[PDB]
Amino acid sequence: HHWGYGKHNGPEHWHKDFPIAKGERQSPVDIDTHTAKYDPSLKPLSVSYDQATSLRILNLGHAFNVEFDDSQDKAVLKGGPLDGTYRLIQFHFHWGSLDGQGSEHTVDKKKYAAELHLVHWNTKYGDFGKAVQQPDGLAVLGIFLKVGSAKPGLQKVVDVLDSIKTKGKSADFTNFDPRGLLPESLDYWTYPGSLTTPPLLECVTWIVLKEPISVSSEQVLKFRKLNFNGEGEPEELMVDNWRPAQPLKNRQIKASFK
Ligand SMILES: [Zn+2]
Repeated sequence: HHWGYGKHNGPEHWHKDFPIAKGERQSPVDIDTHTAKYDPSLKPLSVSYDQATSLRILNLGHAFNVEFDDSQDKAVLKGGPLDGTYRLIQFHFHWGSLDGQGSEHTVDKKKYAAELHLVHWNTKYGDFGKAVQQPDGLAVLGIFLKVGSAKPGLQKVVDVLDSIKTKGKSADFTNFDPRGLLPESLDYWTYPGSLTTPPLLECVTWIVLKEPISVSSEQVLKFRKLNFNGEGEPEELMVDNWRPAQPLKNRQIKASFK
């Protein structure tokens, strides 16, 4: 018995086991485009994924993760509001049961069908485990997905989902290029936040891209065929694995554009 997205263990219940859920810098948040402040000090994002090495895709019960080799600076994120080098460790998605919901962050209260999270950790802290204990330990790149035309670079992920339908299943997933998931523009908003799943640590510097990337209804449909449960257990479709927007409180959202 643990946390999930059901009516008995959903986000509204998380605070009982993880008190930080009611913290001062929780994520996600609603991005108000008119209150967001343009900051000329912000440098362009530097995404170096040319040497990225994917290893495995895994169903972790609350979503599926596509893991990368982070033993060296193969795939890194620099620039933007960041100071230092952050290594890509995984990426995953959150999606809904309907096309009108699924994203965690919202833009002027607008919800997207899904949201992609590329997680990177600050190399100065050695390893992911130590990084999550620091205020500038992680740097998550968030990308919105809207339903429209299909995304060629996502199909490879879509095709292997059948092999990791239930919790605990994993499959080799090599030579996947994450560059195929990026929109044309790298304009972004940024704010200090947390991990949107337990244990909800406030160690994150969020970089949410303004431009969404389109996926077809067929591609999103296959996401909805995954199961929260493990094999041999009652089937529960993996849908609506998103946390609602949290209070912004004493925080300012900055934009790299105007
Ligand atoms: Zn996420």
